[PDB]
Amino acid sequence: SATGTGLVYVDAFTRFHCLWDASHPECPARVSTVMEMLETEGLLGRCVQVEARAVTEDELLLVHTKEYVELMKSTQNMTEEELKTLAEKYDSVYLHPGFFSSACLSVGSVLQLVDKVMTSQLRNGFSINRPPGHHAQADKMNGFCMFNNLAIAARYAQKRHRVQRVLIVDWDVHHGQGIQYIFEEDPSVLYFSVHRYEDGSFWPHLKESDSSSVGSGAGQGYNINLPWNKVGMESGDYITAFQQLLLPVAYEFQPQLVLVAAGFDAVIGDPLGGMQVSPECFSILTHMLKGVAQGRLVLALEGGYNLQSTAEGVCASMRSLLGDPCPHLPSSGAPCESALKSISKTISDLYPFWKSLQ
Ligand SMILES: CC(C)[C@H](C(=O)Nc1ccc(C(=O)NO)cc1)c1ccccc1
Ligand SMILES: [K+]
Ligand SMILES: [K+]
Ligand SMILES: [Zn+2]
Repeated sequence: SATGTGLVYVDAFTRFHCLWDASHPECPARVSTVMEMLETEGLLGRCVQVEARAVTEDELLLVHTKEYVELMKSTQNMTEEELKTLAEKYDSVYLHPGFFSSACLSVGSVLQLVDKVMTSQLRNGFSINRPPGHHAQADKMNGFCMFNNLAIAARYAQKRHRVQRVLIVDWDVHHGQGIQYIFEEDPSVLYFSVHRYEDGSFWPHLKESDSSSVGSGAGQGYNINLPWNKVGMESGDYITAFQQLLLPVAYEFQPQLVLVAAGFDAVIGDPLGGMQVSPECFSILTHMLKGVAQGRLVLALEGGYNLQSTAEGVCASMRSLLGDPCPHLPSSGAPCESALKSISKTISDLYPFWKSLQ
């Protein structure tokens, strides 16, 4: 219904895994545990089940090159040896005979929710999809990603639904450099990423993940990086960043759709992220994004590798999508010194482009 929260999940999302590393963190259990907890918590039944669809070539070509799409399509017929040889041409990816099919459904799941939200058939929605997308680039896989789910969804919203301005909020612990690159010169898609950085020590080790990368050309000012340079950030660090930096800019930008790269590798317990964000924080962060774009908010799963922590973070976000009052958080909400240093530096780099920051 018009006030409902959509949810997309298909079994195909479990039908690929790393053939040569049984301990690989990006695994089918990521999504099945999310679905099991959504059901256990009674949240799944409160959502509107939305069918997935496979992305089309023309939709992929909004972001990706024809040669790359064709190469990825050809992986469905490769032997394990051929898949490994190709995967090793990229940074931090594996391949599997079912990867391409699942990746196409992963993109399409987001597009389905964009359709329902933009036409007011639903208020908001969440795709419980893998593979993730935010590292994928125009002509290459990267960081467990084949196709850039949210970058495609943003250009799709603009082409099909005629949206003028899209905000992408990326709270995964990693920098979505793929999204940054795709929209580098584009003022119609504002990209905000908060991520572990540690002066480049943390993957993907890019100079352009620092706050000095503000976009270029017509896009100058429309790329905002908030790099953390110490581990152990908590809910108060994220909430403060949203209150001091993201919300003022978002209201000035006046987006017509908000897409969230909803990774949960910053949650306490993640084996890679190094952060200490409570899952309940994501109820608050989700709530803080519902006040722009008429609440037209679509979350899509990115990273998050502790099965329980990621499922808890998804559930906390879903409670806010469904309109349940936010929980009290035990901490005061005050940030640590390192977080404040990062927030202040990002504001210093972005102030020449946002009246709300001056
Ligand atoms: C070697 C290490 C640097 C690498 C790695 O951590 N990659 C990586 C990339 C993206 C995300 C993510 O969640 N992005 O949003 C998470 C992890 C890796 C590769 C294979 C098996 C384990 C670890
Ligand atoms: K991020
Ligand atoms: K941009
Ligand atoms: Zn991540």
